[PDB]
Amino acid sequence: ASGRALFQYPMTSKIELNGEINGKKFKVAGEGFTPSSGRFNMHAYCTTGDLPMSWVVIASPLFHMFAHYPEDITHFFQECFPGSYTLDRTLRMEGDGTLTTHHEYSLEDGCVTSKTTLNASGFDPKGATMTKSFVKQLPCEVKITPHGPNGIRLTSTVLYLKEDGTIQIGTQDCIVTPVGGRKVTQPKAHFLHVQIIQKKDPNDTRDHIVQTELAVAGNLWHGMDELYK
Ligand SMILES: [Cl-]
Ligand SMILES: [Cl-]
Ligand SMILES: [Cl-]
Repeated sequence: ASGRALFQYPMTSKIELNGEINGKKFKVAGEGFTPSSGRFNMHAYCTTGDLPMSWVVIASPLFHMFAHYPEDITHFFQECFPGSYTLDRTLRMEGDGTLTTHHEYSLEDGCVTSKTTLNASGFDPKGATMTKSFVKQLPCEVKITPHGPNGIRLTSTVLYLKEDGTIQIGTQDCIVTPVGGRKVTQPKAHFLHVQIIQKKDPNDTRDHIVQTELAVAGNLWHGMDELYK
Protein backbone atom coordinates (compact mmCIF):
# COMPACT_ATOMS: atom_id res chain seq x y z
CA ALA A 1 0.00 0.00 0.00
CA SER A 2 1.63 3.23 -1.11
CA GLY A 3 0.88 6.62 -2.58
CA ARG A 4 -2.79 7.50 -2.98
CA ALA A 5 -3.87 4.05 -1.54
CA LEU A 6 -2.56 5.29 1.85
CA PHE A 7 -4.85 8.43 1.68
CA GLN A 8 -8.38 6.95 2.04
CA TYR A 9 -10.66 9.52 3.73
CA PRO A 10 -11.65 10.40 6.30
CA MET A 11 -8.29 11.06 8.03
CA THR A 12 -6.95 13.19 10.88
CA SER A 13 -3.97 15.37 11.66
CA LYS A 14 -1.87 16.52 14.55
CA ILE A 15 0.68 19.23 14.78
CA GLU A 16 3.46 20.16 17.20
CA LEU A 17 5.13 23.44 16.33
CA ASN A 18 8.04 25.01 18.22
CA GLY A 19 8.52 28.60 17.32
CA GLU A 20 10.48 31.72 18.02
CA ILE A 21 9.81 35.22 16.74
CA ASN A 22 12.04 38.23 17.60
CA GLY A 23 13.37 36.15 20.57
CA LYS A 24 9.86 35.14 21.84
CA LYS A 25 9.57 31.37 22.12
CA PHE A 26 6.20 29.66 21.86
CA LYS A 27 4.53 26.36 21.15
CA VAL A 28 1.41 25.36 19.24
CA ALA A 29 -0.37 22.03 19.15
CA GLY A 30 -3.48 21.01 17.28
CA GLU A 31 -5.72 18.25 16.04
CA GLY A 32 -7.55 18.25 12.74
CA PHE A 33 -9.97 16.45 10.48
CA THR A 34 -9.71 15.68 6.76
CA PRO A 35 -13.25 14.64 5.79
CA SER A 36 -12.47 14.23 2.06
CA SER A 37 -9.87 14.99 -0.67
CA GLY A 38 -8.78 18.61 -0.71
CA ARG A 39 -10.73 19.76 2.43
CA PHE A 40 -8.75 19.66 5.67
CA ASN A 41 -9.10 21.47 8.99
CA MET A 42 -6.89 22.12 12.00
CA HIS A 43 -7.90 23.36 15.47
CA ALA A 44 -4.60 24.68 16.83
CA TYR A 45 -3.84 26.40 20.15
CA CYS A 46 -0.80 28.06 21.75
CA THR A 47 0.28 25.86 24.77
CA THR A 48 2.72 28.58 26.15
CA GLY A 49 0.18 31.46 26.54
CA ASP A 50 -0.90 33.93 23.84
CA LEU A 51 0.56 33.37 20.37
CA PRO A 52 3.13 36.24 19.99
CA MET A 53 2.30 36.70 16.24
CA SER A 54 -0.66 36.90 13.84
CA TRP A 55 -2.66 33.68 13.43
CA VAL A 56 -3.12 34.80 9.80
CA VAL A 57 0.70 34.68 9.20
CA ILE A 58 1.10 31.31 10.98
CA ALA A 59 -1.76 29.83 8.81
CA SER A 60 0.51 28.42 6.04
CA PRO A 61 2.94 26.91 8.66
CA LEU A 62 -0.16 25.13 10.22
CA PHE A 63 -0.36 19.51 4.98
CA HIS A 64 -0.04 19.37 1.17
CA MET A 65 -0.61 15.57 1.22
CA PHE A 66 -4.34 16.35 1.72
CA ALA A 67 -4.57 18.42 -1.48
CA HIS A 68 -6.97 17.10 -4.08
CA TYR A 69 -5.20 15.98 -7.30
CA PRO A 70 -6.86 14.81 -10.52
CA GLU A 71 -5.81 11.31 -11.75
CA ASP A 72 -3.61 12.71 -14.59
CA ILE A 73 -1.19 14.73 -12.28
CA THR A 74 1.21 12.97 -9.95
CA HIS A 75 0.38 13.69 -6.29
CA PHE A 76 4.03 13.99 -5.23
CA PHE A 77 3.18 14.61 -1.57
CA GLN A 78 1.13 11.35 -1.31
CA GLU A 79 3.56 9.32 -3.53
CA CYS A 80 6.30 10.10 -0.93
CA PHE A 81 4.49 7.64 1.44
CA PRO A 82 5.76 5.31 2.70
CA GLY A 83 8.97 7.14 3.53
CA SER A 84 7.61 10.73 3.95
CA TYR A 85 9.16 14.15 3.00
CA THR A 86 10.41 17.33 4.57
CA LEU A 87 9.11 20.80 3.73
CA ASP A 88 11.36 23.84 4.05
CA ARG A 89 9.58 27.24 3.82
CA THR A 90 10.72 30.83 3.54
CA LEU A 91 7.94 33.42 3.97
CA ARG A 92 9.07 36.96 3.41
CA MET A 93 6.47 39.48 4.67
CA GLU A 94 7.71 42.34 2.41
CA GLY A 95 8.84 45.35 4.53
CA ASP A 96 8.11 43.43 7.80
CA GLY A 97 10.27 40.27 8.40
CA THR A 98 11.17 36.83 7.04
CA LEU A 99 10.30 33.52 8.78
CA THR A 100 11.35 29.96 7.93
CA THR A 101 9.67 26.71 8.81
CA HIS A 102 10.88 23.13 8.71
CA HIS A 103 8.30 20.33 8.74
CA GLU A 104 8.57 16.51 9.19
CA TYR A 105 5.60 14.23 8.83
CA SER A 106 4.63 10.72 9.81
CA LEU A 107 1.53 8.75 8.97
CA GLU A 108 -0.05 6.19 11.37
CA ASP A 109 -3.64 4.99 11.89
CA GLY A 110 -5.14 7.45 9.39
CA CYS A 111 -3.42 10.43 11.21
CA VAL A 112 -0.70 12.67 9.68
CA THR A 113 1.47 14.13 12.44
CA SER A 114 3.41 17.33 11.57
CA LYS A 115 6.43 18.29 13.66
CA THR A 116 7.31 21.80 12.66
CA THR A 117 9.78 24.45 13.79
CA LEU A 118 9.40 28.13 13.02
CA ASN A 119 12.20 30.76 13.23
CA ALA A 120 11.61 34.47 12.74
CA SER A 121 14.10 37.20 13.33
CA GLY A 122 14.04 40.95 12.76
CA PHE A 123 10.26 41.55 12.37
CA ASP A 124 8.96 45.11 12.72
CA PRO A 125 7.59 45.27 16.28
CA LYS A 126 4.91 47.68 14.93
CA GLY A 127 4.20 45.62 11.73
CA ALA A 128 0.94 43.71 11.19
CA THR A 129 2.61 40.33 11.95
CA MET A 130 3.62 41.29 15.54
CA THR A 131 0.61 43.58 16.29
CA LYS A 132 -1.89 41.00 14.95
CA SER A 133 -3.52 43.50 12.52
CA PHE A 134 -4.34 40.92 9.82
CA VAL A 135 -7.93 39.77 9.16
CA LYS A 136 -7.20 37.04 6.58
CA GLN A 137 -5.08 35.97 3.63
CA LEU A 138 -6.61 35.79 0.13
CA PRO A 139 -6.73 32.63 -1.97
CA CYS A 140 -3.67 32.13 -4.26
CA GLU A 141 -2.19 29.85 -6.92
CA VAL A 142 0.90 27.94 -5.70
CA LYS A 143 3.24 27.09 -8.64
CA ILE A 144 4.72 23.58 -8.34
CA THR A 145 7.83 22.62 -10.42
CA PRO A 146 10.36 19.79 -10.40
CA HIS A 147 13.44 20.72 -8.37
CA GLY A 148 16.79 18.86 -8.56
CA PRO A 149 16.93 15.10 -9.15
CA ASN A 150 14.33 14.15 -6.51
CA GLY A 151 12.40 17.28 -5.17
CA ILE A 152 9.72 19.85 -6.02
CA ARG A 153 9.48 23.52 -5.37
CA LEU A 154 6.34 25.48 -4.48
CA THR A 155 6.16 29.28 -4.93
CA SER A 156 3.34 31.72 -4.14
CA THR A 157 2.76 35.41 -3.69
CA VAL A 158 0.10 35.88 -0.98
CA LEU A 159 -2.06 38.96 -0.23
CA TYR A 160 -2.62 39.47 3.52
CA LEU A 161 -5.55 41.73 4.36
CA LYS A 162 -5.13 44.15 7.25
CA GLU A 163 -7.91 45.58 9.47
CA ASP A 164 -7.92 48.89 7.44
CA GLY A 165 -8.75 46.95 4.27
CA THR A 166 -5.29 47.35 2.64
CA ILE A 167 -2.91 44.59 1.52
CA GLN A 168 0.58 43.43 2.58
CA ILE A 169 2.45 40.88 0.37
CA GLY A 170 4.17 37.70 1.55
CA THR A 171 6.55 35.98 -0.85
CA GLN A 172 6.62 32.22 -0.15
CA ASP A 173 9.11 29.61 -1.41
CA CYS A 174 9.09 25.92 -0.36
CA ILE A 175 11.29 22.87 -1.18
CA VAL A 176 9.90 19.39 -0.64
CA THR A 177 12.47 16.56 -0.30
CA PRO A 178 11.51 12.84 -0.06
CA VAL A 179 13.27 11.28 2.97
CA GLY A 180 12.38 7.68 2.17
CA GLY A 181 15.77 6.76 0.48
CA ARG A 182 13.93 6.21 -2.84
CA LYS A 183 13.19 8.03 -6.08
CA VAL A 184 9.69 9.53 -6.32
CA THR A 185 8.48 10.39 -9.83
CA GLN A 186 8.32 14.17 -10.19
CA PRO A 187 5.11 15.74 -11.41
CA LYS A 188 4.79 18.00 -14.45
CA ALA A 189 4.77 21.72 -13.59
CA HIS A 190 1.25 22.62 -12.35
CA PHE A 191 -0.59 24.88 -9.88
CA LEU A 192 -2.46 24.38 -6.58
CA HIS A 193 -5.38 26.65 -5.80
CA VAL A 194 -5.35 27.26 -2.01
CA GLN A 195 -7.84 29.00 0.25
CA ILE A 196 -7.61 29.29 4.06
CA ILE A 197 -10.64 30.25 6.22
CA GLN A 198 -10.06 30.93 9.91
CA LYS A 199 -12.56 31.26 12.82
CA LYS A 200 -12.68 31.00 16.63
CA ASP A 201 -14.33 28.23 18.64
CA PRO A 202 -17.23 29.71 20.74
CA ASN A 203 -15.96 28.11 24.03
CA ASP A 204 -12.22 27.33 23.85
CA THR A 205 -10.39 29.29 26.62
CA ARG A 206 -6.95 29.00 24.89
CA ASP A 207 -5.42 31.39 22.32
CA HIS A 208 -6.45 29.25 19.28
CA ILE A 209 -7.70 29.13 15.69
CA VAL A 210 -10.02 26.79 13.82
CA GLN A 211 -8.68 26.75 10.24
CA THR A 212 -9.92 25.09 7.02
CA GLU A 213 -7.81 24.77 3.87
CA LEU A 214 -9.20 23.93 0.45
CA ALA A 215 -6.38 22.83 -1.90
CA VAL A 216 -7.01 21.68 -5.49
CA ALA A 217 -4.30 20.89 -8.12
CA GLY A 218 -4.78 21.77 -11.77
CA ASN A 219 -2.74 22.12 -14.98
CA LEU A 220 -3.76 25.80 -15.18
CA TRP A 221 -1.04 26.61 -17.85
CA HIS A 222 -0.39 23.58 -20.14
CA GLY A 223 2.72 25.27 -21.62
CA MET A 224 4.45 25.82 -18.19
CA ASP A 225 5.95 22.28 -17.99
CA GLU A 226 8.03 22.94 -21.19
CA LEU A 227 10.15 25.46 -19.22
CA TYR A 228 11.29 23.04 -16.40
CA LYS A 229 13.81 20.29 -17.31
CL1 LIG B 1 -4.29 37.05 15.14
CL1 LIG C 1 3.39 26.31 0.22
CL1 LIG D 1 2.36 14.69 -13.62
